[PDB]
Amino acid sequence: IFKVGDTVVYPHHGAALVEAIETRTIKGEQKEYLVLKVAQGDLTVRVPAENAEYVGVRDVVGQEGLDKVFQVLRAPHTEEPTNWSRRYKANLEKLASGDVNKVAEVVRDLWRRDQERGLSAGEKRMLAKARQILVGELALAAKAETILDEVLAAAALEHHHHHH
Amino acid sequence: IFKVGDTVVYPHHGAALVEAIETRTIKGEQKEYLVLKVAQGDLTVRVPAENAEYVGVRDVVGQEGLDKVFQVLRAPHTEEPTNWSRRYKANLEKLASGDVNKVAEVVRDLWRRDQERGLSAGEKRMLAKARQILVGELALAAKAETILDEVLAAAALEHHHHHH
Repeated sequence: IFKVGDTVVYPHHGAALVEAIETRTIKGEQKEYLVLKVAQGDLTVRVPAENAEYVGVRDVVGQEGLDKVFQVLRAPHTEEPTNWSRRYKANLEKLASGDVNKVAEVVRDLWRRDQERGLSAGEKRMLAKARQILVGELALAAKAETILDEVLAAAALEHHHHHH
Repeated sequence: IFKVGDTVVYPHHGAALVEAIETRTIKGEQKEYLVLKVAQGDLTVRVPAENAEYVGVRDVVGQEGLDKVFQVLRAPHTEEPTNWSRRYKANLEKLASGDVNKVAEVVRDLWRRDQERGLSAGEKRMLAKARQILVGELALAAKAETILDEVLAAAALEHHHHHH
């Protein structure tokens, strides 16, 4: 599917914030445009609101929280306990921690182990549990929870290195 | 669907280049990892090659070409002839120009007019034609041509402003 020198379209998911909704009169009707703060924000994106299919994320998480979740999932050099019990215990606490960043460490570590060493039965179940927790915290109050779960999962497998 | 202060996941599509494929021994088998140059590149993304679903784009276009196509589609302040004939003539030449950036001006201008004033019959047909040309130039030699057409179309409607 790939080889050195190939070009591909890479979807750079990150948080965006709706900073303004500008209203215009179009075809007799009132149609909204979003003004999005993107990339912290070095980027402003303006886009028709009916042509916008961006998955929402809860206010309590917010733009910094969301970007923080991505940063955790994509961290390249992690440390996890070598022994199963140690590893399992520390994850179990994280899932109970009430800190969604902690939950994202669990989702990330276990997704990556699944791809490389494979998972034990308990570890498989914990990954599923952690995934539901991650999503339930971010998703707005089902096809969103599914897209969000795929995006976060894709992010878990990507190691991001910044070098400006 | 939206309101000021909302947080959403924004997919920042852009070109990425495969700069290395590193090989590891996993579960007895040989499994590849991609090293992607992203954002020109201030970003390196490393990701398992079996877990990579990035649409390919032809070498003759390349990473700069692809990023150039995006920049054209997302240009915020365009000028297009006010009169139909003037507008139609200049677009017709662009589609014949053999410059894919020219084709992307046509795809962008006409998508945006469709959302705001609506299209004449000839303009509708030209937009369809321009879309097939844009895709055929980028896509590798059908579900890719469809994803690529959606991504480029989504990009046509977004105005991007940079402010670092």
